[PDB]
Amino acid sequence: AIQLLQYLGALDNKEMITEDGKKMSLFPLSPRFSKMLLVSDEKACLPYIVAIVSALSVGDPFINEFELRSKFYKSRSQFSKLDKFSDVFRLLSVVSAMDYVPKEQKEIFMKKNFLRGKLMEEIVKLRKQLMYIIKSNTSVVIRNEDLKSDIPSVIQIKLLKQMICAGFVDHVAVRADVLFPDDAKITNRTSIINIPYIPVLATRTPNIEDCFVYIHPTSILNNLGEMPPKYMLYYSLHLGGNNKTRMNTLCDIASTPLANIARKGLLLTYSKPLTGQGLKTVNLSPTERYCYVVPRFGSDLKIGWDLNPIAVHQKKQKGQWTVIKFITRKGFQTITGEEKE
Amino acid sequence: VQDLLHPTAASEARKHKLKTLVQGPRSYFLDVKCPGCLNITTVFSHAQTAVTCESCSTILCTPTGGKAKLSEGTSFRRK
Amino acid sequence: SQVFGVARIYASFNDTFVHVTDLSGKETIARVTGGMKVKADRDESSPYAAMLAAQDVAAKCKEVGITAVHVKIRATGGTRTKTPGPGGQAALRALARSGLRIGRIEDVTPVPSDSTRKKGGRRGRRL
Amino acid sequence: IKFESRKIMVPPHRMTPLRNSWTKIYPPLVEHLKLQVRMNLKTKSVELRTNPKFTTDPGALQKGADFIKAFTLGFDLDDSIALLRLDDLYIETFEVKDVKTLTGDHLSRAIGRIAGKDGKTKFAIENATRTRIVLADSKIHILGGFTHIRMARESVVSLILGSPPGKVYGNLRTVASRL
Amino acid sequence: PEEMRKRTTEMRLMRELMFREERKARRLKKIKSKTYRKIKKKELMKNRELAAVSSDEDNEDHDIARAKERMTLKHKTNSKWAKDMIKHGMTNDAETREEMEEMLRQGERLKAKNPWDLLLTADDSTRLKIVDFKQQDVIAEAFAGLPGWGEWA
RNA sequence: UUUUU
RNA sequence: GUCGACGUACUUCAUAGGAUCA
RNA sequence: UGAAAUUCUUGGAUUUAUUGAAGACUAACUACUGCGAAAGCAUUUGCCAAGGACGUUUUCAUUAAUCAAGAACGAAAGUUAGGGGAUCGAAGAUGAUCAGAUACCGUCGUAGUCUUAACCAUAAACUAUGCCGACUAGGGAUCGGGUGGUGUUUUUUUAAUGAC
Ligand SMILES: [Mg+2]
Ligand SMILES: [Mg+2]
Ligand SMILES: [Mg+2]
Ligand SMILES: [Mg+2]
Ligand SMILES: [Mg+2]
Ligand SMILES: [Mg+2]
Ligand SMILES: [Zn+2]
Repeated sequence: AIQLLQYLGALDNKEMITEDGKKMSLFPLSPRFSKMLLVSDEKACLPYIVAIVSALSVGDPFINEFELRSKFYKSRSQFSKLDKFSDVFRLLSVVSAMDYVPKEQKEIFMKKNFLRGKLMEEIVKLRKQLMYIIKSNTSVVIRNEDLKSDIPSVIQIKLLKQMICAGFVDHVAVRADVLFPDDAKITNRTSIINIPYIPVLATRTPNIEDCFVYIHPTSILNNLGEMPPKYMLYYSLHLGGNNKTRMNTLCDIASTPLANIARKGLLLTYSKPLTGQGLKTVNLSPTERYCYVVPRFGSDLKIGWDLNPIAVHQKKQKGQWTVIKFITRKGFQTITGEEKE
Repeated sequence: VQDLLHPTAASEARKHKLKTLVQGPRSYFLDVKCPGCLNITTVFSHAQTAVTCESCSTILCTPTGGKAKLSEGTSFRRK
Repeated sequence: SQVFGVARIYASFNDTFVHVTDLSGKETIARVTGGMKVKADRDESSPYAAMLAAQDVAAKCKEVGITAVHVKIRATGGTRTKTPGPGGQAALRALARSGLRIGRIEDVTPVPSDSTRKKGGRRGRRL
Repeated sequence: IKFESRKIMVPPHRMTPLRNSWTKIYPPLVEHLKLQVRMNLKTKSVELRTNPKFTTDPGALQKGADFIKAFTLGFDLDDSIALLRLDDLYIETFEVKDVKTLTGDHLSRAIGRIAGKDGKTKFAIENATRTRIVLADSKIHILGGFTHIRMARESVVSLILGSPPGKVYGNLRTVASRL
Repeated sequence: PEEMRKRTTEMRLMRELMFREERKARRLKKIKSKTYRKIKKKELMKNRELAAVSSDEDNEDHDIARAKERMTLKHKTNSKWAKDMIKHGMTNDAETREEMEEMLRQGERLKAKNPWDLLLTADDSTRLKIVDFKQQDVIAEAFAGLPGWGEWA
C-alpha cells in the first residue's frame, strides 16, 4: 500500500504525505482514480476522466458473454469505435452515450445494449458528485446538461491514455516476445488470447513462464485481428480455469509517453549516453549537454525492461547528470546543426 | 566564393610566399642610421650576417631564426 | 611521560609480521608474526592472525614501558607488489584499538628505480 | 581516548568528487564516530581528529581514515561507507605489471578485458564475489571481505594473463553458486 | 576583472574534454576486429531503429533508389568480389556465405516495389487548482501512544 | 460472493 | 622396408538465404 | 600450497639497523607525443661528427624518379675466442602426485641473459596496405620553425628576453 502510494506520488520516499497526497484524500475515490482526476485539467479532458473514473469506481456496467450473439457484438461494435486498443474508452463510450439518451428511453437503451441498469444510474449519480466537488473547490449547482460532452479529439485520446497511465503506472505489461523471444515464440497462427505478457515489477521465478499473463477473453483485443500493442495497461489479474492468469486491459501506451509519465515516478532510470552515427552527445558546456539515453522501466529481483532511446537534455548537478527535459527528433537534429554553425 | 584571377589583398597577404598567384618575397630592405656617425647603411630584413657600419665598425643587426634583430638605439626606415 | 617506539609491519602474501623496536631500529622490543598465532599455515596471512599478533605485541610493549609507536608499514616490494596487504591493514587497526598511541603512519615499501627481472617469466605468474 | 590525528592526502583527480560528496561525508564522521573533520585546502589533505571529551570508540579514528582512504582510491561513497558500517572489510591493491609485463596495446587490451564491454565483466566479478573493484588505469583495487577479495583477485588475474572473458564468466557462476 | 579567470576555466574544461574523446577515439580506431565491429554495428542499428532517427522514405525516394539499382545492377553475383569468392570455393564456408547473402538480400530490398507526440506535462502548472490542520495534529498529539570545508567541524 | 464515504 | 622429404596426378568436407502458407 | 613436503632454522633462520661488494636496468614523469632508412632509442655532464623542418630578393642550373647487378645496417634466439656471471632462466635433476575456478605447483639451477672481436640474416620485421608527383571538403587539438598584436605574466628599477 505504501509502495503503490509512492508510485502514484501520494507519499514521498520518507512516507510523509505529499501535496498531491493531501489533494487526493479530498476525493471519495481510491488513490488510483484520484490521480486520474488530478491530471485531467489539460485541454478540457476533465469530463472524460470523470466519466472513466466513475465507471471504474462503480464496477463494469457491461454484461459478459459467459453470463449470457449478433445483437451483443452489435452493441459492442458501437462503443469500441473511439479506440481499438482500449477497454477504458469502451466504458467512456457507453457512459457519455447515455447522456444524449432522453430520460424516458434510458431503460430501453440499457436493455437494448446488455447494460446493467443499476450500475449506470450510480455512475450518473457519482459523476455529478465528482463534478460538484471539483467545481465547488476550484472556485455550485449541476444539471444533467452539465454531463453532456462531445467526442474527444485525436489529440485528447492520446492524452487520456497518458492520464490513465498516470494512475496505473505500476500495471504496465509488455509482450513477452519483446523481452525473451526464445521463451515466448509468437506465430501468426497464435490466438491473441494466448499471446503471453509480462507485468512490470513481476517477481522473477526460475521458470519465466510462471510470470506470464494472458489477455482476458472479454477484452476487445481478442477480436482485434492484428498483433496486440507492444505494451498494455491492466486493471487487475484473474486466475482463469486453466491456471492461466488473465489481465483486464485498460488501454495501450506507447514507449515515449510511458517514459514521460514514469519520469515523475520512481519507475524510470537512464542509461549512459549512446554513441554512434546520429547518436552523439552534443556538449553545450562543461555542465550541460544533449544526448540520447535508453530509459529502463521498472524499479535486480524483478522484471524491468528498457524502453526506446529518447533524446534528453542533461545538466550536471552536484557531480551527477540529471535529465531536465525530453527532446523531439527534430529538436535534437537542429541542436546538432546549431553547434556545427 | 572568390575569384582566382583577382584575389583579395588580405587573402594574398595571409598566404605563404610561394603559394600566391605570382610568388614574390615578403622581405624588404632598410636604411639603418648608425647612432654615432649618422650615416645610412642598407640592411636586409632577414640578414644572416652581423652587418657592421663600415666607418664605425658598429654592430647594426644580429642574425636570428627569421628577421634580423636591429641593435638598440639604431633608427631605421623602410627602403 | 610519553615514550615513542616504532612499529614495523611487514605484510607479505603468506604471512604478516609486527615488529616493535626503539626509535633507532637496532633494538627489538617484540616480534610476533601471523604464524605464531594460528594452527593452520593457510591462515597465517589471514587478518585474524594479524589481529592476534598485533594484540600480543601491544600487550608486551605496554609492559616494557612503550606507550606510543610510529607505524612504518611495508610490503615485500622490490620486483613484487608494492602495497601492503590486508594482513598489514588488520595489524594497523588492531594496534589502534589496543590504546597504544599511533604517532605517524608512512609507507616505506622498497620501490626500485628500475629492478632486475621478475620471477614469473614471459607468460606471467599467479594463475 | 587520547588526542590523535590522521592525515589523508587527496590526489587532484579526486578533489572535485570530494567536493560534491562532502555533504554526505562529514555527517557520518562527525555524528556516529564523533570525529573532528576538516580539509586543509593549503595541503589538500583531509584531517581527522579524536575529540577526547566526546569520542568514545578507540577504533573510530582509524575506521574513519580508512573510509576517507577508500573514497580517495576511487571507490564510490556508499561503498566506502561500508567501511564505517562494518569492521571486516579490507582493500587489496596490485598492478598489472605485477602479474605480467604488458606494454603498449597489450596493456590497453588487458585493461579493456578486465572492465569488459560496458563494464559488464567488472560487474560480473563484483556481484559473484561480493566485492567492489576500482580499475584505475593499470592499478587495480578490490574492496571486500578477506576471503572475497582473494576470489575476485584470481578472476582478475586470469583475465590479465590472457584468459578470455567468457570462460572467466562461467567460472564466476560456479563459485557464485558455492557462495 | 576576475571574470577573466572564469573564462580560462571554461576553456580549460572544454580542452580537457576534447582530449578525452580524442584518446577514446584513438583507441577504438586501432581495434579493427570483425567480431568487435560487428557487435557495435548491430547495436547501433537497433538504437537508430528503436529511436526512429532515420526519416521515412517517400514513394519518390524509393523509386529513385530502385531506378539506380536497376540501372547498375550492383548487388548481383557478377561483381568482382562476389565472382571472386564464388568461383574459388570460398563461399562454401559459412561466414563468407553470410556476407554474400547479406549483399543479395540488400539488393532485393531495393528491388521491392447521439454522436457516441504531444507529451502530457504533469508538472505543477497543469493542475486542477482546487481549494479545501495543525490543531488536528494537536488532536493527534493528545493521543500519544560546506561545513568543515576549511575549518574544524 | 459481498460492499463503501 | 606397408621408410622420410619433394614433384606430379587425383579424391573429399564445408550452400543455402528471404516471404507466404500448414 | 587447495592442504602438505622436499628447503633454512636455538651453531639464531625470517624480521630489524649501520655498512660494504658485484652485475644488470633506468620506475613514477611516460602520452599511438618526439627522433631515426628500418631494426630501434628514456639518469646527469662533456667531446665527436650527423640530421629533418623553418627563414633567406645567397649560390649551381636538370645535376632528377624508380631501380636487376652490387653494397651498408638488420629485434629476439643462435655459433666461434676472451671477460663477466647479481637477477631471471631453455636443458638436467628433485619434492608431491591428493583436490578441477585457483590443474601445473615448488626447490637447485647448466647454456643463455651482459660485454669485446667476428659469424648468422630470420619475425604477426604490420598500416596483414610499394616508391615519386598532381588534384579532391569543413573543424579544432598537438609537435618544430616563422610572421603579426600597440593581448596577460615575469624581469619586483625600467625594459629586452623567457612563459602564456
Ligand atoms: Mg618530447
Ligand atoms: Mg637543409
Ligand atoms: Mg652484413
Ligand atoms: Mg663465453
Ligand atoms: Mg616492431
Ligand atoms: Mg601521394
Ligand atoms: Zn658610427
